[PDB]
Parts: sequence; structure tokens; C-alpha cells
Amino acid sequence: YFKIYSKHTPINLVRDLPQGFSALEPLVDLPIGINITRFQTLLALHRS
Amino acid sequence: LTGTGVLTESNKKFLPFQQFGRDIADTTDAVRDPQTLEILDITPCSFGGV
Ligand SMILES: *[C@@H]1O[C@H](CO)[C@@H](O)[C@H](O)[C@H]1NC(C)=O
Repeated sequence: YFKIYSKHTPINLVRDLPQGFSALEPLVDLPIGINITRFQTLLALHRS
Repeated sequence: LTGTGVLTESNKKFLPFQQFGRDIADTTDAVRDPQTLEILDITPCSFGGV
């Protein structure tokens, strides 16, 4: 069972993590049923 | 989810992943109606000693 908990927070700090409290609400409970041991996030390039 | 209690209109605002609410004794004291998505408090029926 793949659980997605999510929270969106308006912040204005430049560099590091902000210091505060914000609980993440569950968004999507996703039925995959597969083995996961390694992950990788996706970024986007800018071309000019 | 079966039970017996007085149903009243509730001021609690459930998050969309929440269906019911539990009290100290884990009895359902608030419930969301599955047809019209509104919250109802469930105060128990009166108990007395005769
Ligand atoms: C039927 O149920 C859905 C959610 O369960 C609700 O959004 C909808 O208003 C209901 N239809 C009627 C006619 O009440």
C-alpha cells in the first residue's frame, strides 16, 4: 500500500528549511503492490 | 457502522479523508453522512438509575 501524505505551506525563507509546525494530510492511497527499495526524483531543465 | 445515539448537527469540520470521529472510549461520536457530505454529532441516549 503506497500512502501519499501532503501539505502545502506558504513560506518566504531564502535558503534553509523554515522553523515551524505543519501536519501533512493524507492525499492518495495508491494500490501498487510492488517491491520498492530505491527511488529517484525528477527535475526539469531550462534551455536557452 | 451500527450504533444507537441522538443525532445532532455538528460544528466539526472533517478533512476529506475522514469519515468518522472517535471519543476517549473509541466510540463513534461524530460521523459523515455518505450521501450528503455533512457531519453529525452522536450524543448517547439518556441513561438513568431507577
Ligand atoms: C450521491 O452521493 C454522492 C457522494 O456519495 C453525492 O455527492 C451526491 O450528491 C449524491 N446524490 C444525491 C442525489 O444526493
